[PDB]
Amino acid sequence: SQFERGYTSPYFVTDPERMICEYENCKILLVDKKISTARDIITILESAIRGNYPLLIMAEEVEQEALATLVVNKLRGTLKVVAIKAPGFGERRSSYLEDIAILTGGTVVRDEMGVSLEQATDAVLGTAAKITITKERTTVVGDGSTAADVAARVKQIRNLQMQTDQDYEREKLQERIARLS
Repeated sequence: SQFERGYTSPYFVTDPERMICEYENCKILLVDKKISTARDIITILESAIRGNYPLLIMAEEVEQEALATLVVNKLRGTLKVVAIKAPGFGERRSSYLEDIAILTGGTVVRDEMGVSLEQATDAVLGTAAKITITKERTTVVGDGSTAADVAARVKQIRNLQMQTDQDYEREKLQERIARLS
């Protein structure tokens, strides 16, 4: 699972010489809307701190206010956190976030559909064996806990492949299968 979104602040790096952020046994917050302030996700941040978990946040955007709070807490050593923009745009962005939720055992937090952001708990968090974030790219390695779910999602993407005969879209779908494989 690799795609072309990088860290939203260079202060999130863990290796300043290489300019990369690397964490193991990392919690994953997937949000299909924007995060405007840290108040929006304070319950989630508290949970990550209570469990001493690194946290990767993927959102439509993490706005300036929230980003500044995350950076100050990271610099102080309070929070091991990194934020990226969710990959893609529109419906594709939503599809990719759901792929990553399935890989990591997380739950996409949506606008209106399901639990809202301010009332989301740590139950929505996915978990990854390893994440590596560079200036331009994100890699998520799953921890193998969702093998059946990922298998089913791959078959589902193949059925979507059968429901389109536009080659370009068949190809984007095959790339999603590769990223889940």
